[PDB]
Amino acid sequence: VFRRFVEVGRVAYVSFGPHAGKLVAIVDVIDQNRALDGPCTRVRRQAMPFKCMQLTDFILKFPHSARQKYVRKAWEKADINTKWAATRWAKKIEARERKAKMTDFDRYKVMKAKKMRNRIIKNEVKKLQRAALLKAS
Amino acid sequence: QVLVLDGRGHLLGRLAAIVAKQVLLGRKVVVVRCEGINISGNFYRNKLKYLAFLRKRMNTNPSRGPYHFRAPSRIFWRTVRGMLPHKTKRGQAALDRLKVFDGIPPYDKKKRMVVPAALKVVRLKPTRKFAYLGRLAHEVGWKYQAVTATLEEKRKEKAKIHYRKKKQLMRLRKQAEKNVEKKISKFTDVLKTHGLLV
Amino acid sequence: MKTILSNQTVDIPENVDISLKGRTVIVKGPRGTLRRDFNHINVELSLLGKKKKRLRVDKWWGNRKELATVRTICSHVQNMIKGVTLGFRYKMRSVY
Amino acid sequence: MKASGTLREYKVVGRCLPTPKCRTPPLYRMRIFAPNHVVAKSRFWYFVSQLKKMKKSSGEIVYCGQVFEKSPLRVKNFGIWLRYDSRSGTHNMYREYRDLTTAGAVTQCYRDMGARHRARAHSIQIMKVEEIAASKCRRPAVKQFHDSKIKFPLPHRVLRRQHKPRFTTKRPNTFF
Amino acid sequence: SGRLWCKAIFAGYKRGLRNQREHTALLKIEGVYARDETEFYLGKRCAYVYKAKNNTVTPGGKPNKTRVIWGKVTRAHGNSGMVRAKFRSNLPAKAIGHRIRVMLYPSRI
Amino acid sequence: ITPGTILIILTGRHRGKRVVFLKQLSSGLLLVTGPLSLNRVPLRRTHQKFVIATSTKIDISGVKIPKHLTDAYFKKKKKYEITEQRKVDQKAVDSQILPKIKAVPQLQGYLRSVFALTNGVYPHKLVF
RNA sequence: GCGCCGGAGCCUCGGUUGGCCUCGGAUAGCCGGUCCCCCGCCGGGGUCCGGUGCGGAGAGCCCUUCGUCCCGGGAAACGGGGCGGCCGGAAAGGGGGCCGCCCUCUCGCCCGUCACGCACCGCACGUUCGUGGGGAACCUGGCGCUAAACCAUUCGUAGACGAC
RNA sequence: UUGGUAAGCAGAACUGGCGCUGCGGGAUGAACCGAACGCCGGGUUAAGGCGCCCGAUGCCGACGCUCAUCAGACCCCAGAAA
RNA sequence: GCGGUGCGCCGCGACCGGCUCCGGGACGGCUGGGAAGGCCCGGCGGGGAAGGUGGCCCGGGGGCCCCGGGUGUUACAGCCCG
Repeated sequence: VFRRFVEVGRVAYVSFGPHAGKLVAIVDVIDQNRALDGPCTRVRRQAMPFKCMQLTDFILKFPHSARQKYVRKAWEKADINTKWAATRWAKKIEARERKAKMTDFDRYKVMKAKKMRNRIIKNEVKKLQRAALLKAS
Repeated sequence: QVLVLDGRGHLLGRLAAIVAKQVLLGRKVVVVRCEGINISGNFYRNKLKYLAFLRKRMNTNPSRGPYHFRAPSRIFWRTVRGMLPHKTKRGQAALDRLKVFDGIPPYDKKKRMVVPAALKVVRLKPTRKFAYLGRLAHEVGWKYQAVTATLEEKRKEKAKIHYRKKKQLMRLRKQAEKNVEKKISKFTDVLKTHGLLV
Repeated sequence: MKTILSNQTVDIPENVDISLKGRTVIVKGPRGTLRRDFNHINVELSLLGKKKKRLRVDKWWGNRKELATVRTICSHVQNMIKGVTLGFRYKMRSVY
Repeated sequence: MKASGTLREYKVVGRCLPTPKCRTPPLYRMRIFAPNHVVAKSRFWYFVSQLKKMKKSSGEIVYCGQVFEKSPLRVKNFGIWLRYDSRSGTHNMYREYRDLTTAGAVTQCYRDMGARHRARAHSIQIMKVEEIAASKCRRPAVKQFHDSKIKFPLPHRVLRRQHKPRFTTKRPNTFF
Repeated sequence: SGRLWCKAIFAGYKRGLRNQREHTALLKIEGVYARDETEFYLGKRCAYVYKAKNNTVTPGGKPNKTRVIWGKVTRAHGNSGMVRAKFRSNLPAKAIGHRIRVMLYPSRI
Repeated sequence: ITPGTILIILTGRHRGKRVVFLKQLSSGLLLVTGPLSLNRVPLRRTHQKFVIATSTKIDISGVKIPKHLTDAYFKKKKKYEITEQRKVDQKAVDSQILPKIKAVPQLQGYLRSVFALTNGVYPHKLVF
């Protein structure tokens, strides 16, 4: 039932650490709990454990003996950023960031809009309630 | 101020330390549903721990000293009394603030919280064995296993019908948004830019 | 150390049809139906291939003590399949 | 021995004072892995006092500097000949490691030997460290990393930072 | 109209193994568990609000039964959430685990 | 502290209200004044400690200020009586405030609203 | 002379500043809809479709009070306030649902136009559940009621005295 | 180091201590460690800990070891062999 | 009006000095007169392997695409030493 396998050359999202909020590819597996690149945000090659990573289901065939040049070429050829934008999780990460950095005046306007939306609920859902009561009785 | 805390698959000491920390700061705690508490170790040691507790008795008069309580709520009250300084007045106030019962009888229709720190899959390994507390209570003398289990099924059948009626209200919630989508489309776009639907 | 993978494939016949749901399988055939739970060992089952021809079992990252319990469950499954297909006839005599 | 943090390399050379009898003492070089140059030179005087007739009062230290690795990206399979002291008697071992840097391999060696056999490094010497080809490796836990076509999941995903939320309603599934 | 004060709880006093110090008070605000997160309330005033039997006068109003004890938040305590404070008069042992007000009008914004 | 921002009044008998800031006086006190219809705020002086600011900066470039008002004018003499000069000055300031706050949509509701906390709101977590 | 339901007043006391009213269990596997196909007096059994760092996200939902005049736009008139029946209701009984009506207007809420309020002029206990709990009398509508225990008198099946 | 086969036994060479000295830790404690004392306010530490009993590891700590059908929790100090 | 002493009660604000704790930024030397890092398979230019890469063969899962095992040193990719 495992869908996402740890495979050599798989794009993974870093959850936390120094490169917080960046994508990385599994270049080499040297130690049991230590992995071993992101050319888009200029991630320098270093070691990283398996705790602060969130893997995705995207791979491509390339040798691991190549340096940063062919990794950057494969990244720009595969164009991972458009698939990351099409991913539904990254479209709501920015929604959570906007909800965090929401202006209080904008929050007041959204609050009044949700008050009007709740009055629309109080009319329309009550009309569905009386319609369901007419269907039942 | 009232927190209802579930006790399914929760450890003794790990949950008890968190409850003893939160009660002394001041918060009404209702510990509910203590029947699936498991302790690490095999069935020999988890039985001989209680057997050593039975052997630690009073020789002159056993009707004055320790009492070997059979109820799991009273066992939890015993270990909370052992952890807390119950001689102090703040401990006596924590006894009034704390509320412990077995099963779930009068406010059964409430949502309850789960402490993840005392969880079995979090703390213990899945290869470890365990022993049940209600089975040991029924073997030592607690007679209300068949009384509680038949009353537990009565609230599960009521929650089966009510959640199905709660599911029926959820179809009416999404279908009402489809009918009135002409006028709320301006109200939809102002929430999608702020990021509430997505 | 923890061995990463030790697979053991089972070539079940066509007459033995199974349908797993979690760690609970059902076995049918010419005669007899037997069921057994497999929640305690916490392993991974995989019924692969078109028309369900073979079964696969996994034990990811287990040591020498935990990998020893994997092969015996395959023997119990083969004994269950033998009991469904052929059966068990035990003959025995009395001594006085 | 205080294994404070990672290890550092020090190319230490030293000799004795110029005598009126002989022109110069024979110079020697030692690559000491130590936390700092003070204990690097201390272990240098330790091994020199064990091997040759030389004392720290009648002697001198020529150079003690750090040189870095010329290939940090390339993987190297090291093999360390362990000389240690047991609680009853003295014995020797040999153990391989897989790490990029020599300092990282030596740093992992102290924690690994202290976990296995309770290595008190005050009287433990390292006589030889050398890189090994992939075919000449002995340990199966080292040789199992040599697999180009490998494809496997993770068995369990344990989560941390549970005291900061402190409350939850649904049960979180650890299957990821 | 509404609530104009956050929920702070008096936790205890600065104490060792056996001795205790009543002059330094320990406070804990609900919803913060970090030293970097409690940096916003450096200099906000605290007030233990209680009531009594006698009717004490109110500045700008009729006399009432309630009384206050003002204080000052100096700096934090511990790793995962605690803050230190010092009042004008020392609190008794009756005021253990009770609700206070956190006056935020000495602002730094 | 910039001219034109929205402030939360604290120390007055009107508290929790959202008042538009005008300018810095020569004495040192923050002269802050809301609409006479919306916020009901007169020409009142506050202090930089007692003022909590809110990041909403409207344009205040095209305004003017009279010179007859000073620090000695807004002094507590003794029975409070509203003079005829204060009403004319408040109307003259409100006539300059009026077109900008009418051009900004849904601003009069935020001005007439009052600040109040609820469950799960702590200002050190979220941002205004 | 005592009590069940609806005034002018008076002592004493403690925490408070909105509720979260709910299936189940898996954790090396689940959540939600159609369920075309069967068993079942209307629920499960599979089949399918989206999600899986969970949006059918408790890091989440709803209430939101500065007030009042007038003209408008969607909004809505089937709705809001209350009286009379019908059910649900006990592990430690809820002040819950629906329908007719004696009664009322298109006002509540979301945006535009205008006017007003002791605007108390720089320093604080404001903001609440409050027909809150306990004790005493003073008042007035509807409605019922005129009790028992102890000391002692006879008892030994009781028994130092009580006590039975 | 002597006398005893060994003791909380006796008798001797060097330093420090109770007696003449309390505080902090070691649960309670003549000798253990650190450090020695006028009365207060601020900042900061040794010895020591940071699941609760009381202030802190509630670090998004690492390496590996151990399942016991009588584990483990500290120098004095309160239990062990082949 | 100038100078000086003091308040019947409760509090707040401001500037100046001293003692502490913390945060945001900017500049410069050394190394092997730093190892290494990205840009023009950098061209010419000789050789070698395996965690065997294109391709070849063997066997089975899908109606023409993938798996495991050998052949191989560049080949429709890397790669270390001059």
